[PDB]
Amino acid sequence: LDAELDQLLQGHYIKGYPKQYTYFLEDGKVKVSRPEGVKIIPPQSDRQKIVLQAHNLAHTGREATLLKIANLYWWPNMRKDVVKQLGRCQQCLITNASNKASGPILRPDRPQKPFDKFFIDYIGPLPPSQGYLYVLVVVDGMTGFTWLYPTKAPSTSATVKSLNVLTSIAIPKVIHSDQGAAFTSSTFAEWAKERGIHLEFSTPYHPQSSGKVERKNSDIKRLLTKLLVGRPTKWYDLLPVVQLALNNTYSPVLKYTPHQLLFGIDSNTPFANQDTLDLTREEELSLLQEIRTSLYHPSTPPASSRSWSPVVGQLVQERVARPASLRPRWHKPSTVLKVLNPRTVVILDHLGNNRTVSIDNLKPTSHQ
Amino acid sequence: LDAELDQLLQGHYIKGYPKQYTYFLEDGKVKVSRPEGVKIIPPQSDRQKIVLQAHNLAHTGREATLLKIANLYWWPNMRKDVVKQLGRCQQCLITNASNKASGPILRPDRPQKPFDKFFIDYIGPLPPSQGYLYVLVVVDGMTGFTWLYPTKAPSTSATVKSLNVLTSIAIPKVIHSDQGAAFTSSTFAEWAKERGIHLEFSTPYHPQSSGKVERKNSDIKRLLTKLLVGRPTKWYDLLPVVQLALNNTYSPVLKYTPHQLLFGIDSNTPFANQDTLDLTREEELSLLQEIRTSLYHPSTPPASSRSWSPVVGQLVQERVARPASLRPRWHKPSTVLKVLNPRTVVILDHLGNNRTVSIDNLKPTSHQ
Amino acid sequence: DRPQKPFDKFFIDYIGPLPPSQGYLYVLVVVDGMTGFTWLYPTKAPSTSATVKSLNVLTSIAIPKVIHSDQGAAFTSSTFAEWAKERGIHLEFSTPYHPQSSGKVERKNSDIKRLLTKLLVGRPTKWYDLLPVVQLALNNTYSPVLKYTPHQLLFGIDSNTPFANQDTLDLTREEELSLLQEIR
Amino acid sequence: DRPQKPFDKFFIDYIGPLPPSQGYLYVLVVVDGMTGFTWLYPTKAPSTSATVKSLNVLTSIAIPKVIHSDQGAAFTSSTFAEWAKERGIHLEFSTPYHPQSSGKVERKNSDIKRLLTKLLVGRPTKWYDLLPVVQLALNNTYSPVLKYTPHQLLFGIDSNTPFANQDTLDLTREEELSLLQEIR
DNA sequence: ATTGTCATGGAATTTCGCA
DNA sequence: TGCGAAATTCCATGACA
DNA sequence: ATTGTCATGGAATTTCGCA
DNA sequence: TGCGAAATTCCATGACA
Ligand SMILES: O=C1c2ccc(O)c(O)c2C(=O)N1Cc1cccc(Cl)c1F
Ligand SMILES: O=C1c2ccc(O)c(O)c2C(=O)N1Cc1cccc(Cl)c1F
Ligand SMILES: [Mg+2]
Ligand SMILES: [Mg+2]
Ligand SMILES: [Mg+2]
Ligand SMILES: [Mg+2]
Ligand SMILES: [Zn+2]
Ligand SMILES: [Zn+2]
Repeated sequence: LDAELDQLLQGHYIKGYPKQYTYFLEDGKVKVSRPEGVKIIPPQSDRQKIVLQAHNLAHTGREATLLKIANLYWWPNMRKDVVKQLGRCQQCLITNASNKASGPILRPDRPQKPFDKFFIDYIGPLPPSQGYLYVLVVVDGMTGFTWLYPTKAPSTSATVKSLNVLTSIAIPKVIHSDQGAAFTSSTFAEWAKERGIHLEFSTPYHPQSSGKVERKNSDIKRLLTKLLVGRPTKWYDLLPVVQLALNNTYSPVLKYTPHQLLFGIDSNTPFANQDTLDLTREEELSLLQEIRTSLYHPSTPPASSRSWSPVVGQLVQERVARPASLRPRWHKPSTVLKVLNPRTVVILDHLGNNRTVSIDNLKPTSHQ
Repeated sequence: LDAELDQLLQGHYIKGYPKQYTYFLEDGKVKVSRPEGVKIIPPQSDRQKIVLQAHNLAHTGREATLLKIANLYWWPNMRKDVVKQLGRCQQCLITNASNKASGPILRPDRPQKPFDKFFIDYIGPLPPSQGYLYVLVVVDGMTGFTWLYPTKAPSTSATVKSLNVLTSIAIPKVIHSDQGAAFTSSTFAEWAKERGIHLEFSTPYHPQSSGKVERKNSDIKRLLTKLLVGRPTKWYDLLPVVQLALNNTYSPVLKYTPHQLLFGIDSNTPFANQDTLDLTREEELSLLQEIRTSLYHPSTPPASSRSWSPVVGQLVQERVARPASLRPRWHKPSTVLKVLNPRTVVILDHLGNNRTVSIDNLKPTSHQ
Repeated sequence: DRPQKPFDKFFIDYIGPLPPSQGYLYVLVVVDGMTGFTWLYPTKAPSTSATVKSLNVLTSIAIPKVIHSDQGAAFTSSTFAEWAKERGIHLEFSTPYHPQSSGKVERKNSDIKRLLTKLLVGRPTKWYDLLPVVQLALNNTYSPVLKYTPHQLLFGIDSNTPFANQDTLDLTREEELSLLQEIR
Repeated sequence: DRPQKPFDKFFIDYIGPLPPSQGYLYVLVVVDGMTGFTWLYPTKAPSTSATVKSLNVLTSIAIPKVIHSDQGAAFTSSTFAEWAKERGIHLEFSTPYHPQSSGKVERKNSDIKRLLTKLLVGRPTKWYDLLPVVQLALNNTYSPVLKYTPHQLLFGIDSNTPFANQDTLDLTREEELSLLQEIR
């Protein structure tokens, strides 16, 4: 503070104050003639207060804060002090946006077999058709084969009714869902334990994680819309049609329809493929086993030039889910406990709980 | 049709049916042994019906439709017929998504002078503060200098009250706004003609066009949020503070605050810049004229690898504004009358009106 | 002549009336000829209407080239014919009083009747809820003649619910005793 | 000593009471010393409270180093002093009965009084709505002594509303006749 | 008849202090 | 005429009912 | 304790028919 | 062993409360 600046005025050299400048006194204050002009050099014991008043004018970041300070002051390594303050401003840390993108998305392996993994989800509310407002959508991971059920609500109870009917055909090893009320209930947990079905949940507020079924939702709405053009939106009666229509549609990249991936032979639908007319069912089935293993699988895309990837022990902040008007979009900083994979982490959260969270719902806390 | 295929069966060459294949008859139908298998060659008079039944199963695009047809049929240039049908399917054309991006954005020149152009807009509804729910935001194009007014509604009448107060300072040549109810009313038109102010409107549903003010809205909400952290959202009393705080904040790229761009000298606010303390006001003003003309101006970014740009007379479709559940997201095809600039067009619309529309609210009609 | 495939032929039939369960009285039985895969639908009557409603569910999953049946009223109605023609399904009838399927199918239909009976005793009223578990059972049952279950032939994979206990299917002395008493 | 700048000194004063217009009785007058730029605020009273409310609007646009005033009650109150101290504004008073500004300011204040009078005749009740147009007039008026209008000195540009008719500012024989009659 | 914008904080690049 | 560190500039990211 | 996906239609690239 | 055209494959774009 005053020891340093005293020591300076008498022309002896202090580390950080370049020797080639003349450091006078005037109006009771230490000054210096820098090429930009004459600036006051405050004592070190004053600096934090100054940086703070400058930052507080509009809660500005590094440069915009520095430019205020530089108007009146100079001292060695100003930005280090500015940055020290930014890293401690609660208000800035939880309100500002990130400017680092997520690391590139994972492309999980396709389930190996039909019934290994189901992805389920609700669409709706839709315009009321026959008293029905929602659709339960069930998508077999491996095949894409899809089942549709009209419900009155997206409830556990309507889920259970529908899946009792579906599972008459087969029991899946795993059912993946998002964290909707209907799937996370204890009743639904029981329903699945009762059948040796494992329940797997998306990280919260991250529908991409149910990508398989969400994407099928798009096709379902898109075909429903086309069929309803210029008619009243009476969709209930079309579910069966849409289900069958989609289950028998080719994926151009795969060259197979979901029905074919499931059964290895077309049923009596229009334009049935007849290429295995001469094989025995058994010959057919082992051609299907071959087709199933050799399907195109996409790869992890290039990282963007400014992504971040979570490191164990890093300070990171979870996005507020449904942030009120004029309230911060981020939670207080929290720590990465475990890196589950490069897009998924466990954090020690804003209360004191463990949360498994998508990297897309996180930012790295700025300034460390 | 039958002339062609008859002519063919007897082994004479028809253009389009390669000679090296054997074209027999069987079960009353013309067939051919192609490497993929034996396929029926329908008569030409049957083809449109076939392509149509195949397309109609799930309103599939080119490949997915072709793959159905190829299961049973072969003929010369199948995809040309498939594409002919896709270009005539109303339902597909108005429901499908585009897969061509817009051309790169324009960066309009900065207004030359303060008061040349105002950008105005509403923020809200906000949580009620003193009976107020909205904020009128007025941003001087050239300087960024911003005025804030709390209103009870985003009405013409509250706009006029506020602008009567603002224009006590100066009258702007132009006021740019979006097409909100408050700005498009005949009352507001009169209010502006009365003062020789020209009204300029954004293309509809395209807030980027009010980018100048929208961007300032972000800063306004962001500073309001920080100031309100852990307090009840009593924002009315902060407008003045926020206004002044922002008008005196540096833009790191410019190295000037909006107040400086407007007045060429800081007022008695904290950390006032003092570099022109020794110039006469007149010397100061011509330094300001110099500073104003030399400000950083950004440029049109690279086009994405798959953008389109409108050509006069092209078929294009305007995005439906607020599309009902299960209804098409696109309007019927319409024609580009005039290319106003490469991001703006006049089209002969879905009724019979002329509409000036942003390229971002258009897709090029597929298959021509 | 070409080998037999799944969806080549569905064999359908009604079983009932049964004691009412959740309002239902009958079971429409559909068995795929090639695989022996069974689907079961509860109905309120052996009518064309109930058949159509039920087959509309199934035929939105897969459509048979041929439906085979006895000359039941529901199946010989002209509505049922119109329905089938609409879906390009050929209808096929066994001559009256002489019901013929195929050994595989007959044996399957037998298993169904027996397994039903075994569970509608003790709880003659709770069968509606059990139809799912019955089908899984029937479809994960090993076939003597083929090396495979219907599940396996239909989907070309093992099942997550194998029924490793090829089961009794016969009535214990207790069940013969309270079934020969309840049906009196 | 350093040249004079805008915001160096604001000169403030009350004009009134006037006939009520939209509920208002007075005008707070603020004139920038360097430029002669004028801001006008209608108030209901010459109180510290009305002054503060009005200056809070102005000082959210720009803050003067110094406010100069006569020893009016509103300005010499300790609330008004607390207000100014809070904003780092030095307060400055002319000695009682001896009001001094600067020639530029005095002339400006004169123009304001005269131009007001000229418009509050015929419509002594509609002045509230006219305050905007008065300011534009005053601020786009050519200054004999400087080559420039206040607009130009404040913003360093020409204005989109120049008042090319350096105007009468004097009362026509009709207005002297119905002002020497209405004020009786 | 019109048209994106700019605070942000790591990283990349330049300039500074000294020799 | 060159080094290590500070300062400045660059610029992708994201949010403006 | 978990993780994006895939129809689409121009363009780029390969294959086909013929010589 | 090479050409012009058709066929196939590539892949950016955008939408799944
Ligand atoms: O925002 C939700 C959402 C929220 C909660 C749910 O339970 C749920 O099912 C959904 C849901 O489908 N989306 C749509 C969506 C938006 C953006 C990207 C993707 Cl992949 C996407 F599916
Ligand atoms: O969606 C609107 C909108 C709609 C209608 C209005 O009248 C209006 O003012 C706005 C508005 O501010 N946004 C927010 C917004 C969304 C996406 C991009 C940009 Cl630049 C952006 F400003
Ligand atoms: Mg959901
Ligand atoms: Mg969803
Ligand atoms: Mg708006
Ligand atoms: Mg807006
Ligand atoms: Zn802050
Ligand atoms: Zn279509």
